[PDB]
Amino acid sequence: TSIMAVTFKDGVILGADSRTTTGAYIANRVTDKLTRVHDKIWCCRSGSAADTQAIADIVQYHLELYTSQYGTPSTETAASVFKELCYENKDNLTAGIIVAGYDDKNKGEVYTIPLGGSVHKLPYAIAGSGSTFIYGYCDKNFRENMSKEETVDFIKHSLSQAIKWDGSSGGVIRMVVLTAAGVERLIFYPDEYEQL
Amino acid sequence: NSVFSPDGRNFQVEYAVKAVENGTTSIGIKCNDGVVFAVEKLITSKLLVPQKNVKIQVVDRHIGCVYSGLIPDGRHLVNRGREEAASFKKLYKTPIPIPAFADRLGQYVQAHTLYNSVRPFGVSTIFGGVDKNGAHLYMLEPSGSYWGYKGAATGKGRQSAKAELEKLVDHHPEGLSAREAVKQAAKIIYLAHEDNKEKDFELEISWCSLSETNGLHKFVKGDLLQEAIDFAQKEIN
Amino acid sequence: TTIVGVKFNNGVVIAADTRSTQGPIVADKNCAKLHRISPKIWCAGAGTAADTEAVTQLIGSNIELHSLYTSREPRVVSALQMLKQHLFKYQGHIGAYLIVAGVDPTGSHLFSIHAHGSTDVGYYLSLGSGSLAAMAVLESHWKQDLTKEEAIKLASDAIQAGIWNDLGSGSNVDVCVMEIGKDAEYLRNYLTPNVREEKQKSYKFPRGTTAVLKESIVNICD
Amino acid sequence: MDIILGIRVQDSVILASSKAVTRGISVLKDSDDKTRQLSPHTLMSFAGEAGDTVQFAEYIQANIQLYSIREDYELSPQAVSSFVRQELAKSIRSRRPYQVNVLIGGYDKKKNKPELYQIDYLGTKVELPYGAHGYSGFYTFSLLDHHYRPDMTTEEGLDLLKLCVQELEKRMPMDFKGVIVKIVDKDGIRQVDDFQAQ
Amino acid sequence: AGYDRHITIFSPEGRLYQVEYAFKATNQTNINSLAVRGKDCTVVISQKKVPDKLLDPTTVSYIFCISRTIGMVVNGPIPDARNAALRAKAEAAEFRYKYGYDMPCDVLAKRMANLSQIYTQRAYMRPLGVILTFVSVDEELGPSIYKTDPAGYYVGYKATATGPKQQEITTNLENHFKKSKIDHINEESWEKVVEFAITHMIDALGTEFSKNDLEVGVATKDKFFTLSAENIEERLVAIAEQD
Amino acid sequence: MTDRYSFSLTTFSPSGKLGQIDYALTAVKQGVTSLGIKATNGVVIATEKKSSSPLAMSETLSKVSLLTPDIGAVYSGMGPDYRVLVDKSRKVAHTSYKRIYGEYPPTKLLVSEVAKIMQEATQSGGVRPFGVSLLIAGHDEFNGFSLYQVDPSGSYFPWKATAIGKGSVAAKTFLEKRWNDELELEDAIHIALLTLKESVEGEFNGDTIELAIIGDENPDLLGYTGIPTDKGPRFRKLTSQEINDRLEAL
Amino acid sequence: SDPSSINGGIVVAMTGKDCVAIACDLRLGSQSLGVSNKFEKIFHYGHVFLGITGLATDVTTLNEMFRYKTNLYKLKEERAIEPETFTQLVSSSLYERRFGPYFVGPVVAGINSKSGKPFIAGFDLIGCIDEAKDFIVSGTASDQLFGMCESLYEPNLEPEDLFETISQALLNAADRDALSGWGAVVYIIKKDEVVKRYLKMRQD
Amino acid sequence: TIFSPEGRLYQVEYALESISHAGTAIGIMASDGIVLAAERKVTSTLLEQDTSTEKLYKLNDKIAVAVAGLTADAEILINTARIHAQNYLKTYNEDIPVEILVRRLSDIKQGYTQHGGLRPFGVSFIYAGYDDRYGYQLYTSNPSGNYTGWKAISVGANTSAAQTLLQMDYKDDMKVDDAIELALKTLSKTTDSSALTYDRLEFATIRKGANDGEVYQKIFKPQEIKDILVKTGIT
Amino acid sequence: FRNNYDGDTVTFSPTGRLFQVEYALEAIKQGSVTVGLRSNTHAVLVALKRNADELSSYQKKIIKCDEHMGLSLAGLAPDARVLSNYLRQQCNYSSLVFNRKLAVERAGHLLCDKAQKNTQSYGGRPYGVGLLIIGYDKSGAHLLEFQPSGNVTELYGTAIGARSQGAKTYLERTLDTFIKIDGNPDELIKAGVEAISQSLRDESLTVDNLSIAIVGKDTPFTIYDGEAVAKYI
Ligand SMILES: [Mg+2]
Ligand SMILES: [Mg+2]
Ligand SMILES: [Mg+2]
Ligand SMILES: [Mg+2]
Ligand SMILES: [Mg+2]
Repeated sequence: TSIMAVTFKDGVILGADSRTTTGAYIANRVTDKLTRVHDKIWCCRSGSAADTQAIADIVQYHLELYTSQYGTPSTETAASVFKELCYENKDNLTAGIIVAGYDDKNKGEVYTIPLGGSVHKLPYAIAGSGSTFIYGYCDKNFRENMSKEETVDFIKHSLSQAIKWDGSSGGVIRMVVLTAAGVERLIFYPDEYEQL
Repeated sequence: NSVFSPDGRNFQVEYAVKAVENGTTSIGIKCNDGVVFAVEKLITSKLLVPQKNVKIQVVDRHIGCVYSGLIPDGRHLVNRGREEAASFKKLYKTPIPIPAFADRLGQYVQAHTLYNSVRPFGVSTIFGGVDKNGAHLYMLEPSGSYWGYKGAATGKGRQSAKAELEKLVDHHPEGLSAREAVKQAAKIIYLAHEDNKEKDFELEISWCSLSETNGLHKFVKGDLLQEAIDFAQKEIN
Repeated sequence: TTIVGVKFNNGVVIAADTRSTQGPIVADKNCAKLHRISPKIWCAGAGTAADTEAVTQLIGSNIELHSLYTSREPRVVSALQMLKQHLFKYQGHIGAYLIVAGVDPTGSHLFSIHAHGSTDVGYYLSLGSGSLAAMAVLESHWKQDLTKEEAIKLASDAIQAGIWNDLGSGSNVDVCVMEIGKDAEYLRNYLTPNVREEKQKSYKFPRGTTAVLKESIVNICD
Repeated sequence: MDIILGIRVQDSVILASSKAVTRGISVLKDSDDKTRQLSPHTLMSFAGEAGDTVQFAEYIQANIQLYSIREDYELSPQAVSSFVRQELAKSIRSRRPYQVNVLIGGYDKKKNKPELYQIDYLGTKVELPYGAHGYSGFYTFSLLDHHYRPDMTTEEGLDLLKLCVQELEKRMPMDFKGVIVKIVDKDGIRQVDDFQAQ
Repeated sequence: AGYDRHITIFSPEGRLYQVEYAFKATNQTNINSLAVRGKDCTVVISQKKVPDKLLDPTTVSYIFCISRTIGMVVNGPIPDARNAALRAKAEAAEFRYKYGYDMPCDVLAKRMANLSQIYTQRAYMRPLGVILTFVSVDEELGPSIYKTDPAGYYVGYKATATGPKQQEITTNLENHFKKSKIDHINEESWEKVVEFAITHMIDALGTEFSKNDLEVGVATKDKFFTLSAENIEERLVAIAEQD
Repeated sequence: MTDRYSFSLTTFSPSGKLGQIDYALTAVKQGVTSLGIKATNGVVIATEKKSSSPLAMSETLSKVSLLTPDIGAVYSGMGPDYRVLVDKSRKVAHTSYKRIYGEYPPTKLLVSEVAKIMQEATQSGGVRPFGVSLLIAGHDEFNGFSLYQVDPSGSYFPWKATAIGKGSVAAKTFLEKRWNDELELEDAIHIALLTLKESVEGEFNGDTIELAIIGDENPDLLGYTGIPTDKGPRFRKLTSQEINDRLEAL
Repeated sequence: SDPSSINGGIVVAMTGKDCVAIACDLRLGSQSLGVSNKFEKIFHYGHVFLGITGLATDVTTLNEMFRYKTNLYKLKEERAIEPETFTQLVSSSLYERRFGPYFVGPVVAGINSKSGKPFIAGFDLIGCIDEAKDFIVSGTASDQLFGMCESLYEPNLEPEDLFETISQALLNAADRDALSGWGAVVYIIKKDEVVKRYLKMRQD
Repeated sequence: TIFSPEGRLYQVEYALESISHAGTAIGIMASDGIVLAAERKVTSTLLEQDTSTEKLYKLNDKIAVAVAGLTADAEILINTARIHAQNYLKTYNEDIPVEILVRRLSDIKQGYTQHGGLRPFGVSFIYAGYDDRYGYQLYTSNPSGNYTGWKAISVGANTSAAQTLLQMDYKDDMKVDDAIELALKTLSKTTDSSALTYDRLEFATIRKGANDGEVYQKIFKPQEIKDILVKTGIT
Repeated sequence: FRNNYDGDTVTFSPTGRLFQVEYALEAIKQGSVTVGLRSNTHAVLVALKRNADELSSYQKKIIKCDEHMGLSLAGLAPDARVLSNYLRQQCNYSSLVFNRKLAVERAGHLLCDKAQKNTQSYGGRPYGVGLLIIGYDKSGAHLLEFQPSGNVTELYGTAIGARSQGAKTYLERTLDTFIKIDGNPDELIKAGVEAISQSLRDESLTVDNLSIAIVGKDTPFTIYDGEAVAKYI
């Protein structure tokens, strides 16, 4: 798995590859790793697919109940619900989640919740087995307040490198763009990103 | 309690309201960036230590609560509100919004009107504070009923207090500062005390203001209190 | 076991082989691996045989009760959510691996579920020890917008790949066709390419061949 | 290890049970009675884990004695053995199973027949003309397959038993200190106090 | 008075007095409401009375957003109303989590009526003094109105009205559907269905409304929402240019 | 929080009456008429849809309910009590029978389970009995067709034909006059319709009447083909139009 | 070691023309030591027959549990349980102990007293139903049994012939298994009568 | 469940009072069998006789009860009694002796009489059973949980009148056929209806397996009651 | 109005009164008098012990809760035992978990909350005891008055029990004088014994009669009875 979320000028973009493996077998080559827990709060999942689906499904439930009672939740509130589940259940979960969202007040935000259930607010985050190969590339190429097109390029180039090196990553690159304008789903096929 | 009268009333709750009416008068005033809370403390005897039987209570850091009626019932309600605010902050990280908190108390007070093995609360509670989107002031009756208020009063001096509050709403439709609202609270408590002029009283004021306390609940003490007392003493004569 | 699910333009098809085993030994040469969750939601399982059947019958029972309570046709997403939540709770100890396919008022649906409780969505899927043989066929011939006819052909061919190449699979092909406007059609032994040849000799014994020590009539009545 | 033998002749059931209690490299006792009377015509012998053995026996003895007084009646040997089997069957899947094997010999007064039941710690019951628990059966089953007859007298059975004890004294690695021998028939339960030198 | 007046056991006549008394509680607020079905929407109108001028008008409401798709209007005292709202929200979120699709209007209603039935049968629970009117555009059934009462009764309606002056509004509507022969308002925009509801409330009650006298909830395909004072003002003006 | 009526609310009176059960039965008496007639090859259960408002949509409220593919119910008395009893009856058919024997319960045993649920509301602490009487009609392989009544006390009785609610005495009289053991299902439906007309004040049509049968298997209602031993539900609710068809030659 | 190996034993059932047969050995052992020559492994409840192989304590316990359950069935239902129904009752009874299973291999034989159709089934220890129409095998010589049956079986055998076949299948499978044998019992089941035959076999 | 100043249990007394309105049930013990007869509560032509059992229930193969009181209360108790018989069978591998089953049921009734604030079961039983310790036995239990053994007994309506008639005609050396007659005559004499016809009766015997050495429960079908009603000369 | 409204603590009267609570309040007035008062450096409890007989002990009215805190009782004595044990536990918990002496004010709040729960629970009764609580914490000397309604008030001085109205008026009169008895234990006690005298229709106060307690700046909470009180009579 190669997954990332990047804040930019107008909001936040989430990106992921589409490969799920059991051993060296590709159980699914077209997975959608980009998961909605609210209209403009999304996450990328890494680790146990059972665990991260069970968690995401519960967060989605909490945020729907939250919205019914108290209105729209902040990204911080979403991140906090994820952390609560991950921290309190650390002994039986293998879950690394990146949370990304947009609201009008706080703009674009990114939180990363690695294995032990700690929370980290960051301008951008990378995760999954494929992420290790792009720490250098991402740290050298990321700038704050990038445009939409620049950010889409950054994720595209980053994940293509992660896919190039990590056997557990691959397939298509999916993205979700999160802004005041709405929600935009993007896809990129191997024939485009391999030629980068 | 769980008993409806032939015409849909709940006598037990109506009787609980009587305990409230019998109580010391307390008020709340909503200013342009916060809320002010004042309460009348009857001095039964010279032996009561001045300043040392604090009635107004904080919940979390940003909420004040005041009540009239059975004081212990009010404390019971504030304990619950504190558990309720902690539970919210634990899960959602953000401090509880005032409307969110209002309903928490409301549902709890309402639950005590469902079952034959329980009595309704013998208080009305005036509470509020500042959140993500401004000031809010609430009042909650023994039935669990609550609404947002521009200004609120309860207890024995309630009718005259409501009259003074209503005047302020008319003379200042364009908001009204935290510093003014404190002065005016001291005034209204003094005017409401008129009923009980046989026994002496002590004034308690607290406030939560975006600009004056940075959105935290804070007791009015020292010079600010004395200035408000002087204003009330002046305007009563 | 080889099980497949294949979406087509107006619905979804599922298919399976008919061999059950105990290690190297074939116990049932023609068992049914296609289970009903509701009339138009069907299911194929691999892994612990008792587990797939049981988890299917439990969730089928609750889905029936749901349908009655709500006055609505059962949805595939409800079957999926109940299965995955049940399987998740048991942490993989219920060894049920399932392909779940069906039609409901919202359209047609194809899902895989794994014993630890994860699910996926796709247009074609395989599971079981024959899954790689089947998937190789699926990856070779699947196209978007298959007709019903082509989908049955593709699914059947995928099962055949498991029958001939996977020792865990064999005998016959069962199919179920679920089209959006229609009754589900279950096609038991849709293919039978493994008829046992006539034996070279008859082994019927002359009567009295077996030595009998004693004998008595058994009472069934009361 | 512990020797537990049973033989059913025509009109009685005979139990024989070793007398030794050994812990480590020490024989602590050489006169141990590995038996509890459950009712006037039912006797139970036992062997297994050090504490469980007596605890289980006495627990069973308490239950049958309770039944007898409640009903003012004595349960058949078949009933006592089914009750015993079930207790062991429950035990095997409990948190800490009773590690006890038992022989139940009873005289049935209603049928006028002796009955021997062998039940291991798993709750495996079988009715037998002769039985044993532990290593002892590895010698005695074949010996009795040869020498045993269904119409033997009580005295003939005691000889058949003497033969079994002689073989075990010859071939078994441990010193079990002889057996206590008990006869169960229509007149109830009695002990033969002479066997070590009879 | 015996025990048959104080708890929900049968009276000799086979009646449950606490239930009947709970129905009388629904009218204590002196507010009337009506719901109508459009072609692809559903509209609830309710009166908004703010007697005390110390009240914040924006916090006085008997309309609730239960879920993304379901709205609820209550006739009854607010404490009981908010109890019902909270439960319904919790039921709506739980259904979605467990069964993977949004809870239908009718199914939430059935569920809430079942909860009411329990208070009708168990001694230690009092019924809630409220009538709940649920609205949505169901993905399967289209515009929907379902109403539950303290007896645990519920049913679907073409349109409905609740409150002290329930009958006046009811008969008004009964007369309309007599004329139209159909069971909804043949109209494209929800804005015109809202206008129809306000119009027919005015005739039935013989009262004019300002923008602060009314409260409006609208359900469409995939959203239920409430109107602001200004959205209502725009509706009031629109009706007045002909009527 | 907590119950202060942990004692029976149904108790014996000095004369032996169980008051609350008697009073429940009174509630059933005020209820709209429902009835059941058993034929040689079917059972019919019928009732009137007494609507609370003409603004209400009476199709959204069924008084006749499927319990299993071969068993249906109707009632007289308090509707909400019926609604929750149907839920529990559907569920108990599965939990106490189908999840055990992999087949649906025979009619008598399901009736037996419902009866138990009603009996418990008669003895348990802090509850009133159910204010309903049910008619339950079903088929099963080994007992053929049957019809049962279940009362607030938990009593059940097998009937050839009976009626409950408002005009039940007159209707039971009309049924004794008309019933025989050679009745085909269509004949029983015909009698059901006739008997119901005397009990019905207003309009009498397929929109105001509710009727269902336990007949033979409806393979068209199964939802799937290919398993020959699965033949379809015997429970069938008649449509408005089917009812009107039979009211023309009435 | 393996709980399904401690005691030994085999059960086989077959279908024929308007009949079924169920057979079992009589051995009860404790590893290498044979203890009982009389341990029968087939039981019946009404006209429904049940064989059980595996841990003998569980064989005994399941017999007592199914006697219990079928007795209650008969009282409430006012009829004897049928083979198809009983099969389901065994399955759900076994699956109820999913994570603490009985160590058994049960086999159901019988004729539906309404349809007259012969019925057999097998189960794994957790209740998974083997729905075969020819033969069902179980126990410590199950491999030997599958071999014999697959060779010896043909459909629609007359009861007198089915007897020879099932007996020959059992004997020869038993004789290749150190833990099976020691006597054998065979049931021939016709809708009207049931004959029970003890076989003569090697006693080693 | 509380005591009166008189030392009586109100609710128990009132339950007993309720039972004296239920259809009479009679049990007679003979040397070679037992008879159970009961009157159905005034019914209709439309009641399905062929599938109706309101008064006679099978507990196991050797034990049956006749009921007087609330049927729904009785089904509850019957069900536990059936379970109790099977538990015993499972534990001991012998059929439950009749008294042991009766005692247990009577203990369950006694319990409701002493703790829990629930109402008693409005039920009286006549138990008719066989075991190899006491042979044929007849017992009776009421809402108090007291139970007693009898050669002949009645419960429900008119027990006083039925008891006197049984006391008159009963003799230790009776056969079952003589007991069949006595039970039907006694019901005929105590009925509150015109004529004691088949449609108003439930009838059962516990004999000796027609011809065997075993014990057989015959629960009479409607037709057989009609036949046996003519034989004894009541048509 | 008083008729059908005093059966439990879970029913309001039509006046809005809780009669069970008011009846519990009435058991305090039945109790033997005790006085509390404080200066800035010390706080003193004075209590009139009561005997059942001339052959009997005089029952204790003063209970130690911690080194810096204790109370006197008037009303149901077993209720005082229940409440003081709770207070001892709260004092303990504070030391063990936080290494912190419990503020006398917080002790007040904890007692209040405990009493309250019994004025609202079916099946229970309210407490039937009044308590006077003295202590020295991080803000000096403190006196509290506890009523089983749950009302706790902080005072310079007070008295509860039979005829306590005398002692109260006395203290109210002497306020300005005793508040300033700083650094003098013996004078403060003297003023307490003085105060309890205004509550005697009884008699002379003897060596068996009298119970005094003190806590302060450099004095742990200490109880005086018997021969050790003679120097105050
Ligand atoms: Mg890669
Ligand atoms: Mg007020
Ligand atoms: Mg209730
Ligand atoms: Mg094997
Ligand atoms: Mg062998």
